[PDB]
Amino acid sequence: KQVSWKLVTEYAMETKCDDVLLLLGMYLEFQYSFEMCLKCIKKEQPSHYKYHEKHYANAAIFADSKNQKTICQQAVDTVLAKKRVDSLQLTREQMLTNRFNDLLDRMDIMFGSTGSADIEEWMAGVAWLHCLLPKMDSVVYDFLKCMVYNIPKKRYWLFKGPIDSGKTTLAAALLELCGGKALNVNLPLDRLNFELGVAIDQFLVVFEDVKGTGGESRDLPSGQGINNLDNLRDYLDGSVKVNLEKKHLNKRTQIFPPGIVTMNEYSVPKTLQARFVKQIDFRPKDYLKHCLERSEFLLEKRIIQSGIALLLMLIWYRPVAEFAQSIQSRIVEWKERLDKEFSLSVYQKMKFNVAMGIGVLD
Amino acid sequence: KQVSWKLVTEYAMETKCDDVLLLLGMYLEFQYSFEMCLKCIKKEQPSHYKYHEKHYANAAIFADSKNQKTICQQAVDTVLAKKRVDSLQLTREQMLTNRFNDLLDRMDIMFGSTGSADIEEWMAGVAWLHCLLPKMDSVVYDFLKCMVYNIPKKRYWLFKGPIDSGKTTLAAALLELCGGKALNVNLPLDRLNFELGVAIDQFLVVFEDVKGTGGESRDLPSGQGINNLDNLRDYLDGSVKVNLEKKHLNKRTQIFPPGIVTMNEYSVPKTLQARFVKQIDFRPKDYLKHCLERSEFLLEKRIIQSGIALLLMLIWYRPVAEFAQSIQSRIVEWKERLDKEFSLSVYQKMKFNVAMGIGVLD
Amino acid sequence: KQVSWKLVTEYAMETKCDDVLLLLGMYLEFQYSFEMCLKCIKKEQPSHYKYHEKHYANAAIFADSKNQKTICQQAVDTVLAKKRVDSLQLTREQMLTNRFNDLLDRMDIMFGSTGSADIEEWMAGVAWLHCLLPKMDSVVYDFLKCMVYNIPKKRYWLFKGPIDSGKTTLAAALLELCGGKALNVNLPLDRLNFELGVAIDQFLVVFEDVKGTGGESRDLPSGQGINNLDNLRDYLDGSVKVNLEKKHLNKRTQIFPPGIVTMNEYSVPKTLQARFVKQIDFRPKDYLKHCLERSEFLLEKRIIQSGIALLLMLIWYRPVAEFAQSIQSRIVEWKERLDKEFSLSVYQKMKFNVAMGIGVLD
Amino acid sequence: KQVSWKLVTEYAMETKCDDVLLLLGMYLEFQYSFEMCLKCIKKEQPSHYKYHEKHYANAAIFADSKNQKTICQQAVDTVLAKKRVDSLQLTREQMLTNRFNDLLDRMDIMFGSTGSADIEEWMAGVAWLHCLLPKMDSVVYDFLKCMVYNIPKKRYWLFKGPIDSGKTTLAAALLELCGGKALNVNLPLDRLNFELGVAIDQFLVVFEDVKGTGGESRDLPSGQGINNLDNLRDYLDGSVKVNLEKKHLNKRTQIFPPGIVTMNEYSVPKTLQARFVKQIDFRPKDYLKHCLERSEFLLEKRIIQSGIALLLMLIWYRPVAEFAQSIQSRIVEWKERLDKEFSLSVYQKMKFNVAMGIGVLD
Amino acid sequence: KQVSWKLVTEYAMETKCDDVLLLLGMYLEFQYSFEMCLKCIKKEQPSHYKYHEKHYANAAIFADSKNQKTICQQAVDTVLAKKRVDSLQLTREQMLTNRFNDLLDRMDIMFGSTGSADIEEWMAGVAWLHCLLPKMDSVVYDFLKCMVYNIPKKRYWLFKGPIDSGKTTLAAALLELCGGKALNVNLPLDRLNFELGVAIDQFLVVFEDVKGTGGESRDLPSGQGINNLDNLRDYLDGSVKVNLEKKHLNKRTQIFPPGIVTMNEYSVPKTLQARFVKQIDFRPKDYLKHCLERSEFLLEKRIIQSGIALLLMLIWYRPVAEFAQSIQSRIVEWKERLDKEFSLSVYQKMKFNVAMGIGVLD
DNA sequence: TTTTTTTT
Ligand SMILES: Nc1ncnc2c1ncn2[C@@H]1O[C@H](COP(=O)(O)OP(=O)(O)OP(=O)(O)O)[C@@H](O)[C@H]1O
Ligand SMILES: Nc1ncnc2c1ncn2[C@@H]1O[C@H](COP(=O)(O)OP(=O)(O)OP(=O)(O)O)[C@@H](O)[C@H]1O
Ligand SMILES: Nc1ncnc2c1ncn2[C@@H]1O[C@H](COP(=O)(O)OP(=O)(O)OP(=O)(O)O)[C@@H](O)[C@H]1O
Ligand SMILES: Nc1ncnc2c1ncn2[C@@H]1O[C@H](COP(=O)(O)OP(=O)(O)OP(=O)(O)O)[C@@H](O)[C@H]1O
Ligand SMILES: Nc1ncnc2c1ncn2[C@@H]1O[C@H](COP(=O)(O)OP(=O)(O)OP(=O)(O)O)[C@@H](O)[C@H]1O
Repeated sequence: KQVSWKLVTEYAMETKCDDVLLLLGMYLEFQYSFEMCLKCIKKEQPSHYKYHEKHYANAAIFADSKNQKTICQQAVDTVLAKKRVDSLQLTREQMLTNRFNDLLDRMDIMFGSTGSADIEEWMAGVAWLHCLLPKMDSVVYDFLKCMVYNIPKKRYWLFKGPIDSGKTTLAAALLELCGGKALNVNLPLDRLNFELGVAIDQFLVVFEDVKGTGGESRDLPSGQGINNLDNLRDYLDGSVKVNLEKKHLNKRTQIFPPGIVTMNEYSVPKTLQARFVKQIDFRPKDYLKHCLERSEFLLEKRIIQSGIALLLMLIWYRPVAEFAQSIQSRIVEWKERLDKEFSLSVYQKMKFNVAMGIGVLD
Repeated sequence: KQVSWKLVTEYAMETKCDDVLLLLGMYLEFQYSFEMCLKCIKKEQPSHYKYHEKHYANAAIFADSKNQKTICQQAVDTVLAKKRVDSLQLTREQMLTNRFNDLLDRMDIMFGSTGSADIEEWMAGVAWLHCLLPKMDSVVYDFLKCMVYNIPKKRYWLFKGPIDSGKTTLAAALLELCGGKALNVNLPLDRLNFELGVAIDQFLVVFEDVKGTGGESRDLPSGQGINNLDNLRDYLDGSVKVNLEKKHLNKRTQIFPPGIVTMNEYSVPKTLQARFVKQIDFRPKDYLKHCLERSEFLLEKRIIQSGIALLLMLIWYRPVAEFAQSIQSRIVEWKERLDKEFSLSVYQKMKFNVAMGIGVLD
Repeated sequence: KQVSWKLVTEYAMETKCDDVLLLLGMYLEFQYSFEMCLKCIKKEQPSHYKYHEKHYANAAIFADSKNQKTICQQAVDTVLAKKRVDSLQLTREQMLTNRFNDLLDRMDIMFGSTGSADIEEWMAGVAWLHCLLPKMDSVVYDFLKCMVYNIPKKRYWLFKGPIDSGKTTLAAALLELCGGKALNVNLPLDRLNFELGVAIDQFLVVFEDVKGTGGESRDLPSGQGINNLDNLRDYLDGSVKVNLEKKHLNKRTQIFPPGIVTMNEYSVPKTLQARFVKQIDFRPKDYLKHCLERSEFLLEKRIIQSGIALLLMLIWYRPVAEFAQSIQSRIVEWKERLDKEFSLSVYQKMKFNVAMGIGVLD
Repeated sequence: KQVSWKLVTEYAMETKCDDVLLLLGMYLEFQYSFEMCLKCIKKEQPSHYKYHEKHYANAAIFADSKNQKTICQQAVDTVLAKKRVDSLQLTREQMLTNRFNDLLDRMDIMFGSTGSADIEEWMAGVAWLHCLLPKMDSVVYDFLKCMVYNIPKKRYWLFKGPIDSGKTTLAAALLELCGGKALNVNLPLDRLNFELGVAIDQFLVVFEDVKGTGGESRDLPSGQGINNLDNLRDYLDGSVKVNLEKKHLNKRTQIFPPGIVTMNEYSVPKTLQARFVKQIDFRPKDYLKHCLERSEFLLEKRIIQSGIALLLMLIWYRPVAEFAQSIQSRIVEWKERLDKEFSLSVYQKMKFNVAMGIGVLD
Repeated sequence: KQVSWKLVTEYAMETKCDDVLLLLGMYLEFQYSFEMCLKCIKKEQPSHYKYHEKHYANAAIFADSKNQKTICQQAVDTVLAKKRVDSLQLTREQMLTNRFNDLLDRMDIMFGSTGSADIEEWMAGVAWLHCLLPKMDSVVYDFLKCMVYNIPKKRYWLFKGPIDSGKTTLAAALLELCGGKALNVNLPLDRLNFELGVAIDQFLVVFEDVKGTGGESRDLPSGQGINNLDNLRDYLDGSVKVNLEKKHLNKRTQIFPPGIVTMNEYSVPKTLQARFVKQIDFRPKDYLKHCLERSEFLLEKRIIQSGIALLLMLIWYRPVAEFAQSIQSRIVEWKERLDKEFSLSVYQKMKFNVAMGIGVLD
């Protein structure tokens, strides 16, 4: 009798494993009897204990195969092919739908029976989120939908604001919920051609603060950014496809993704200003600085800039109807838990602790 | 009959051998009758003499095969696969506990009946090391915990200061203890691709005497070191995953390992300086040299570079409860052996001899 | 009937051959009847005529095979594996002891019945080198010890002197004796990657006339030498492992071997001066030149730059007890043969002639 | 029935062919019925017409093979393997002897009945060459001895003179005589890596028209050559092996060949001047020009470039004793043939014509 | 039943195809029923309709093969092998004779019954070209012989004159007639290396439009080319071999091919002037311009660009004895066609019209 | 796939 290549391929699909070594390693673990399997008994890892008993007979024969890496290479191809199909076929909303469902799986397990971070800390995370600026959940929801629609011109917001104003901290966090990258335009125009290639295939993008050419009138350093960006008419508009470039590599073309421009409190051409839907001046805030100094568990469990923290803020504020239609069930199922475990008073109290800069958990 | 690839792969696992040439050479030694094997008789290498009798029959049949490198390739991939599975599943504490078991097994041999090392010399090494900086064991205990907790923007400590001030000496001992990697960045910005590629699946990394720009007024030549350092601060923050390269293999994404950086008293952008929890500056002391000059077996046997010396130091200084739980059995067993073999007065004799700059053994 | 891959592998072990083309070429020669083999009758190459009769029967079947390069590849891998195993398990003293046995075997051939070398001419070379510096044989013993002990950051010797000072000549003989490699560093800082990759598993290295800067004041055209080397301080220090690269191969990690650097009298950053444990200064001396002019067979046979000549010097000058215990047997036979073949008065007649700058022989 | 790979290997060996495509295309020609082969019947190519009839039957079966390029690859390997065996085992004298045997075979064809060459035209070339420098044939003999002996730091000859003075003409003939390669060092310092790679296994090399810097007073266009070349001083000296590189290939290690440097009349750094064992001035002369204008069949047939011309000069001038012992038999036969063809008066008449600047013939 | 690899190789040989994909695609088309094949019925492409009926049976089995690309590779190799045999063995006269046969085959189609060309319009082309220079037909015949004999120094021709005076038109037709490549030497000196790499194995080269320096007074834009050419003396004189490079390939060594240089009226150094056999002056002539206006089917169909036009000019003007002896039989048949198709009065009326600057046809 | 080319 012989290895079923089919069963190996199922496991790769189910785990969504797409590293051949990782697939090989884990599947070999099943070769011992599941009947006594201590990893199963300890319930350490679902990717093991959910599967061992089913795969056991096949894994034994797999361990005797002389061909093992070849089996795994085909299985990894299957998962990569699946991704490339979906990546071409599906809508931006379907794509965001799936990423929500993915992060809602981390929501599921992180506070599952292992509880390996206390959900309450993430409530305090939500508190130090929603303090930041007016209606912060709605400002998120608005900018999120703006980026899903990817409507031409209506695509770029201007995060003005000085040093440590938090703009980078927030925009970086949002890319967990979506994926993307940040960019540089202060490096001179000969380099810029290659800098632009970093935007390729990004679901979202962001820009570094312009060291704007005029900013040293404000004593804000003047790299090439302002005149560079003011000249890049289409890229912001996303009206048509454009070419993009990388070292040692050929050109490619697509519509240039939507995004964010951050800056310090720079001077700007009215033409470049006309490229933006919004401008906001972020600022450091005197409660918030001391509150973080007093609330550092939010940094320790890596809460603050997690998409999971944005996801909770979103789940807490936003109506079920505002979410991806089928996932709305899962949204109810978490509105259940979050409002079950946490009163509005502790939530309000936590926000009031920020409202006085005292440490959030109290 | 035919080769058991299974028996080959077991040896590769139990040696934890992960080089295909090394494995091939090793296994071919077993083709002779262990009945006369001089290496067995000499008890020359455990990786041989423990296994020769068991594998002899299979090695004879292996010696005739025409597939020999292919057999070894599959066996090596099994070992790499095991590492990759541990890499993602284990806690950083669990990793460290494994690492310590490996070192303890080696010490069991080194000071065993084979006994090629004598612990008095290594204890003199401990004395020299604990003399090198105040409360050395305690500063080590801090670094270990910091490295296990892996707190972002706090993942790195920097050593500054003149040559021959021991920063390398200490880095070497810690790196052996942790099983990290050294890395270089004083290099073409592009070629960092595979260099950082080595950071795949490592607990810890070290960057050596990396070059500032300016300070050549003090005979410190400018170089790409500090450029590449103050660039890549995300790798020092560690809040961010990076995709890492190897030849003829996929790129793989992970959080970059935490680490140590070292320099002489170069220039350093404050933007980079922000990343380091401790930034300690190392400077020479001469009585150490006079001791070394009189104690040169310390350097000749590289004792003061070994992580083994640090582990001996931690056994001597730290409470049993400060160790990870499972090994505390072995900790106690070694504390017995140390405190049995050495009075404190012997350790005093050593340590004042060190401080006095006289030969430690006396 | 079929090819024995085993017999091929033995021949590669026997010859220590490790180029697949050289292996293939030489094994093919055995296809003709050794009974008639003109090369055997000439007794021209030992690696042929020792083996032809044994391998003839298998070579006839190899000559028909369709796999030939594959059979040779496996054999070369077996030899390379043996090197890897030895490199990881021998003491440096055993490695050197093996190297000396190989040279002694060549000497047995050279001065054997085939006797192509004249031991008088070779001993004249010993007199010339023993004259080149004070206490020459003592200096060689010091260097050997230093390379065997391999004390970290006490690992490199610097040779300085004007052109035709003889520093290259001395370095060449030492390099043959220990079997290192020479390397160039007066080079662009990128391709150093594959250049230094040659040092993998080598016992010793030499860097040549390494170009400094500001040298035109002394008519030394400046270059990248000193610039590059004061980067690689760790490679000199040998305090930690480093990663070495080859084409189509992933990096190998190991300590970088000890060695020698040669220098016309450029400037030196003391960051670099710190790492040479010793420097020797060389001077042109015209009477040696007159001797060479009258004694051209020294150069034509390259005698004065062969490690064979250094070995003969050591046999003449050093106690038998200084040699590693096993070869002391062979050493005694060569001491006897030398004392038989030369009176001291003949050697004194030579050293006198060398001092006079007359042709060595009279 | 099946293809004899052995017969293909024989054909490759006998034709000394080492291009897989040329070997393939050649062997395929034999598949047509030998008895009609117009290439045979017109006696156009010895590499065809000697072999077609022998190889015919196997060529027909080879034409049907599904495996054709694999068969050719194996055959080409054995030809390459033989070259490497020879490179490591022949004396430099034997190499030159073999090279001479090959040219002498070509001369048997050129002046055969099938031979198109006019021996009188080729002998006219020798007259022109013997005029180009004093004691021309003695100079050739001295150069040959120098190349055979390959004495370190006494290995390189420098040619200089005005443009149109004869220098590359003479270099070309020596290079065809000995075999070797020309190289251009007036380059950026990076691609020197692959440029110098060409020297692998070569006997001679020639550096072509190395450019100095300054001396544009003498209308000399400046370039990298001299300053660049002075960095490679050890490649000239040849005291020690060096490492050489080809595209997509690992570094080879060997001693860098001896050879010739050509330039117009720049000045030379005496670090490099010291390395030239001999220097030859070339000067324009009117009678050579006027003779050559009236003797253009010399140029039209490339006579004065070609190694056959230098070989003919040596056969005329040098004693039989000076040739390596085995070729003395063929040398004697060629001497008889030449003396039978040309009286001394005819040769002296030619020389007098050249001196008079009339066309060589009369 | 089996695929015949032989029948594929015959098709590849007969089509002279040497792209695997082009070979593959065309063979697959034959799998459909030849008897109704629409492409056959249209007589659309000779590479198809001549062959479909023959290969149909094998194409059907080929369509089921699992080895398809492997079969094609071996076939394409056979075509490439034929080219290298030819390149190394044919005389330059035979090369040209082959090239003419290819053009004559295309003309048989073009002016066939299926032939879409009009022999009258193509003869109008010849009338215009014969007016472009005095003695045009003799000038071509001289150029061809100069290329065939390839006599050193006597190798290169210079085309000179104002912009829009036809020089590149004539170069292009000659380049099509002989086969060859254009090259641009106006580059900086570094990239010239890969540029000249294009010349490998070519028959002719054209140096397009080399820019001088100065003559900006005459509005001529300056550039490197003239200086670069003056630095390539040996490539032009073609007396000795040179090394040539391609991307990702090792160098090859050959005589650099003969060719043409073209320029506007820059000043030419005498060093460069001496390199050229012949200079041809091109001048604008209004009557050609007004003729082209009223005869633009010449331009539209690219008639005056084509080597096919020049071949017709040779056939009309040259005696049959001037052609290579084998093709003289075809030449007579084409002369016979042309004599039947045009009286001299018809042709001379066209020449008169061109001299009037009137449209060619009346 | 890298290496080489590109990049610089
Ligand atoms: N309101 C705030 N007041 C003070 N500190 C803050 C505030 N918000 C965030 N921070 C802290 O400051 C860090 C830096 O913030 P961030 O980089 O996002 O600011 P920035 O405005 O984009 O800065 P810069 O203009 O200097 O690039 C944050 O990661 C957080 O630790
Ligand atoms: N504080 C010290 N006092 C005296 N000797 C020291 C001291 N620290 C190190 N050494 C000696 O200096 C030599 C090198 O030590 P080490 O490489 O660790 O220093 P370093 O400061 O890291 O040097 P570098 O800057 O060259 O890397 C060793 O011989 C070591 O014993
Ligand atoms: N001390 C000496 N006195 C005189 N002649 C010497 C001396 N040493 C070497 N020679 C001569 O100089 C030649 C070259 O010697 P060597 O290459 O070893 O010198 P070097 O100083 O290392 O030179 P370089 O800097 O050119 O590499 C020797 O072959 C010998 O002919
Ligand atoms: N000594 C000479 N006197 C006169 N004419 C010469 C002389 N030597 C060569 N010639 C002519 O000069 C032509 C070019 O010679 P050669 O190819 O050796 O050129 P070069 O300028 O001397 O060398 P290079 O190009 O290497 O600098 C010869 O083909 C011949 O026509
Ligand atoms: N002798 C001529 N007299 C007038 N017009 C001409 C002549 N030769 C060419 N033409 C016109 O010039 C146009 C371009 O010709 P062509 O491209 O050969 O010119 P060129 O001067 O050789 O160009 P370039 O130097 O830019 O490559 C032709 O299409 C035709 O219209």
